[PDB]
Amino acid sequence: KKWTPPRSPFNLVQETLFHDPWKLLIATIFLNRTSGKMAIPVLWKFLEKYPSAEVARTADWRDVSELLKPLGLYDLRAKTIVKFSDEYLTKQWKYPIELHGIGKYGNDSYRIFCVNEWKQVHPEDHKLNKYHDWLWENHEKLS
DNA sequence: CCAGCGGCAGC
DNA sequence: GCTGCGCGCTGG
Ligand code: NA
Repeated sequence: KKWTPPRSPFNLVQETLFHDPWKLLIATIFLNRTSGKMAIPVLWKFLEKYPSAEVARTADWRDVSELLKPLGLYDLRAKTIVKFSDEYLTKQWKYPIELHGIGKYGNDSYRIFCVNEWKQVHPEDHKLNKYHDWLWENHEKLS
């Protein structure tokens, strides 16, 4: 009875990343004011070089920024990713909105995909809303 | 060819 | 409430 969020016709990247809350949350950061068409290909390159919060928190942010260059917001998000990964591992938190760089959208993603709290979430992100409305409409069918 | 636009911190 | 951050996709 582990929480496994169902695959949707929308194929949000969160659907494949929920096993690793850090990776899911990094994905939300990559999608800040960035089309998924650009962000997600670069996300795989980032995760090949920085596969865990454990190593990402030790990274030189200037190296992360180089990798993020084609996405825009590269210095901002490089610094965010290092600090976020540090807090992810060393701060006691219940919801990741408590962590630097995660706001309502990343937190809503976590509460739908990483824990079984989707019924309490009220997303404002259009992609999250499509998944969330679809869950509400189909949850009794999927049990 | 070109302007609009796809979260979060912090003040 | 507001601003800084930034690239490339996209519609026409
Ligand atoms: Na936060």
